[PDB]
Amino acid sequence: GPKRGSIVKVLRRESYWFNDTGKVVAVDQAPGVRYPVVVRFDKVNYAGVSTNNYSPDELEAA
Amino acid sequence: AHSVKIYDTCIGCTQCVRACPTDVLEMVPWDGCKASQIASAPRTEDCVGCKRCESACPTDFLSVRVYLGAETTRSMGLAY
Amino acid sequence: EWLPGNPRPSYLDGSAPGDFGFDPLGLGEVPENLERFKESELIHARWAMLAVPGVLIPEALGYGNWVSAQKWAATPGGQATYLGNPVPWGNLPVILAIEFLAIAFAESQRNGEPDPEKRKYPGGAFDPLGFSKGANLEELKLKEIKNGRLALVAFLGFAVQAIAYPGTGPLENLKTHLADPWHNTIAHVIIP
Amino acid sequence: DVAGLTPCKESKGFAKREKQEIKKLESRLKLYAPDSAPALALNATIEKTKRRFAFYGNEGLLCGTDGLPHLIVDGDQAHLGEFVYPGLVFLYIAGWIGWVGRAYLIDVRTSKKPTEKEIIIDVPLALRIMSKGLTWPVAAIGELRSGKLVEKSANITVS
Amino acid sequence: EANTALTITLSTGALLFLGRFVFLPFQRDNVSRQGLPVQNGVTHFDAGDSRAQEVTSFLKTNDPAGFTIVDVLAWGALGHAVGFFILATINNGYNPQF
Amino acid sequence: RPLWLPGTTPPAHLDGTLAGDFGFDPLGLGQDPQDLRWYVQAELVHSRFAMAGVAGILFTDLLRASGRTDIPVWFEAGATKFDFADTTTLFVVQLILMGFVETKRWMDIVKPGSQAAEDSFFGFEAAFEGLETGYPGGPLFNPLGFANDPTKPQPLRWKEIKNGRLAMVAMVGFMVQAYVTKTGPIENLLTHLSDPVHNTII
Amino acid sequence: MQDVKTYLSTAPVLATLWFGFLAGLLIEINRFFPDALVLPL
Ligand SMILES: CC(/C=C/C=C(C)/C=C/[C@@]12O[C@]1(C)C[C@@H](O)CC2(C)C)=C\C=C\C=C(C)\C=C\C=C(C)\C=C\[C@@]12O[C@]1(C)C[C@@H](O)CC2(C)C
Ligand SMILES: CC1=C(/C=C/C(C)=C/C=C/C(C)=C/C=C/C=C(C)/C=C/C=C(C)/C=C/C2=C(C)CCCC2(C)C)C(C)(C)CCC1
Ligand SMILES: CC1=C(/C=C/C(C)=C/C=C/C(C)=C/C=C/C=C(C)/C=C/C=C(C)/C=C/C2=C(C)CCCC2(C)C)C(C)(C)CCC1
Ligand SMILES: CC1=C(/C=C/C(C)=C/C=C/C(C)=C/C=C/C=C(C)/C=C/C=C(C)/C=C/C2=C(C)CCCC2(C)C)C(C)(C)CCC1
Repeated sequence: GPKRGSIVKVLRRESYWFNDTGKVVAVDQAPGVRYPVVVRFDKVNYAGVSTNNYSPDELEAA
Repeated sequence: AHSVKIYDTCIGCTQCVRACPTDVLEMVPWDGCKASQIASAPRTEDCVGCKRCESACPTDFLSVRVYLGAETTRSMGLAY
Repeated sequence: EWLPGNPRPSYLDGSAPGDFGFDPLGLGEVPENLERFKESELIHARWAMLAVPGVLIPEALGYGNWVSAQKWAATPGGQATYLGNPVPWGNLPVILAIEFLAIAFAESQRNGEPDPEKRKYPGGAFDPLGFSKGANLEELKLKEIKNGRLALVAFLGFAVQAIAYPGTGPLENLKTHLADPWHNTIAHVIIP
Repeated sequence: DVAGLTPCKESKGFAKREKQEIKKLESRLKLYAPDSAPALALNATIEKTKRRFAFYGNEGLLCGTDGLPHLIVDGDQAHLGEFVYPGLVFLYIAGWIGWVGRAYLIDVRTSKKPTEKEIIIDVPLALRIMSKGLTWPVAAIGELRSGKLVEKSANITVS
Repeated sequence: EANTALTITLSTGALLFLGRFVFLPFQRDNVSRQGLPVQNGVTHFDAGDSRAQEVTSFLKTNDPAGFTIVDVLAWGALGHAVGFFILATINNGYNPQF
Repeated sequence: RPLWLPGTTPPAHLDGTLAGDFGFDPLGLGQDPQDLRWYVQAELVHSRFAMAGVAGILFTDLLRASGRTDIPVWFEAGATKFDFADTTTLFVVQLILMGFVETKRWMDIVKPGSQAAEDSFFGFEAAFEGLETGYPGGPLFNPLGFANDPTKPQPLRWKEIKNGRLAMVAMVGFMVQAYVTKTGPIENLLTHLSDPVHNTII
Repeated sequence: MQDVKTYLSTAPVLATLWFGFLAGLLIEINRFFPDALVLPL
């Protein structure tokens, strides 16, 4: 998917970080992974976590 | 009789099944996230609605969802 | 060019007659809206051009006031005319009847036209002098528009003056002006 | 005048609202000696009451059928000292507060630990911004004209 | 005195003239534009209604312009309305002006 | 160059070559390009109008003190004086007149072509200024051709606003003094010179 | 001394200092300009 350390903006409609930016950590390049991109945000959600994984077609704005 | 569901976003944290105090959720081989693990709810006839499962999955919104349905004796948590 | 130097919008390129590029509110942004607006402006301009002599003449000749010339209602009688002779068939119901019917027929006739050019420029039995046959035509349209907008502004002035100065017409206001130009002016209704 | 209220320096019900209070204060006063702290305090209170009642009549407030001032918050030029004149200075102060707070937030947000700089203020920067916040309208309108006032990529989501 | 038999017949005749002659193409085109009430994509009759059926046995006419009986009814109703609105007014005499 | 405070720390949005520059922008008022290219013109017109107001305020009260005419005081001239026409009529006429000039100045500020005149004067009626900012020219504005050269009008362009700022503060002083002393300004100055250590702010 | 300044830079301490200064200001104004209902300007 996208490059490491790239700043991407989310499009997942049911995400706490929708329309927010975050820097990729490490996208897994396995053959059958459905949500390989891993992005960490600088603001926790209602549960307190700041890292989440998306699919490459689910978030991109650069 | 409540309806548990496991959507295809579980990263195999195994916390859902560790937290459920009724032996309802169990791990299952399913390739695709990292470790070919996924959750599974075969024993939904025993869930009381504790929602300890949902309070553990560290996914974006959630990957295990409990929907409260018809009430019975097992699900009401009665001992009398 | 209503503002020397200022550019024009993507729809006010000056092709149309009487076009200068005035659209600060952005009304003609939509094409069909602009196409209807042009015809509506032409109709208003022609009606005001007809109206202006209709108010300026009878005050000096038939001795009316263009707001008392319509006051003869609510009181049986009135119906004055050019020399002042009463029109015997000028009873308000039977005069409003034909005032409605004739204009309704005329408008329902004009409404039936697909061609916009023939819509705002009919011709035929409306140009029975060959004024627009092949001679200078865009210049004639420009003269028509430049007089029509001035007539519109003049009638707006009529209607605001007749309200600011009740019970009078826009001709005695000229005499009030030339009685004391430096004391009798708009600065009385604006700044009381 | 307006709203059927008479001016206060002619209201025959203001005289009573003054003399009754004065007489109550004097009844309180007659329980001490004229050279004791209670008597001095009461005389000060009476002088303050007189100074207060001899200011409303001179200002131009309209009293009621019960002898009490009534504020005409209308825009009336003869009464601008009741709502719009103090309202303008209040709006000035409140815009000042809001603008300097917004600017402090904007500046802090681009730092290392912005959440740390909100429980532990950095007084130099805050003071700088408070000082510069005197001409806030000339800055707010300038930020509006320059398209720097609002965002467009807001993070609201509803599934 | 306000005579009636002539004023209301003049009103009805005027509005019948207006309906049959000057507004008939406008009325026809505006009716054909928004033809039939439709629910969920199909008219009431076809959605199933023994009582949403137009009555052509009442609409079959012969006027060269297609002036059915319901058009006459409507335009004559408007004519009588305007006629009585004129009649009721000219019997009092007033002065409600500026 | 010298600045307003010797502990300079000069700002960045204004560096040099600007007429009357002293690095005085502590409140970061004009930091954007539009802000500076607008505030220069604002200060120009303000300085000029305040200089005109000063020249119309001083002379009158000065000659009236020294006994030359019987004109009224500055805070009394426009104040309820039926002189030639209704005051409101004059206000409206002044607005209608100033419109046709402020619009031209605005046009030249935003899109700097407005020099050509109108009414068939497309020919030998061009305004020959061509400056960097709102400095007009031509016999209608600069008849004697005094603004000769660029890159050395800085002395005169400096003098203009260095006098205009003084005129502005002088005008504010006139207003506040004639409002709190209820007296003429040169009368104020003379009563001050009577005994300075006793005629101060209340 | 640096940590003392950091502690004095806390939210409750700055809050109470600001509100106390403001209370003193308003109290002095009301002791010198009492019974203000209409702005005399
Ligand atoms: C133009 C002006 C006055 C013009 C007066 C005129 C025309 C007078 C006209 C009249 O007298 C006549 C002719 C005749 C009378 O019959 C009629 C009247 C009408 C009475 C005053 C400007 C007055 C302008 C003033 C006083 C400006 C002061 C600015 C200061 C002190 C500093 C400002 C800052 O911008 C900086 C420099 C840096 C920022 O960081 C900080 C801040 C503060 C924002
Ligand atoms: C005049 C008057 C009146 C009236 C009033 C009114 C009617 C008003 C209106 C108003 C309005 C209708 C409003 C509007 C709104 C607004 C908007 C729309 C916007 C918003 C704002 C903003 C945005 C701001 C900003 C800011 C600042 C500036 C500062 C700081 C804070 C903040 C940031 C917030 C009365 C009678 C009372 C009285 C007399 C006078
Ligand atoms: C055949 C023919 C013809 C004829 C026709 C006719 C003759 C017609 C008539 C028509 C008519 C004759 C009609 C009528 C109608 C009526 C109606 C339709 C009515 C209604 C009414 C109403 C509705 C009323 C109401 C009311 C009431 C009741 C009470 C009061 C109020 C009111 C008024 C509202 C012709 C020649 C043309 C041509 C050829 C053929
Ligand atoms: C000089 C002097 C004085 C005075 C003082 C001062 C300087 C002060 C000022 C200040 C002031 C005097 C202020 C106050 C005022 C205020 C007011 C009077 C207001 C009221 C009103 C209002 C507040 C209303 C309310 C409302 C409503 C109802 C609705 C909503 C909105 C609002 C909230 C706005 C004295 C007497 C001591 C003594 C002598 C000297």
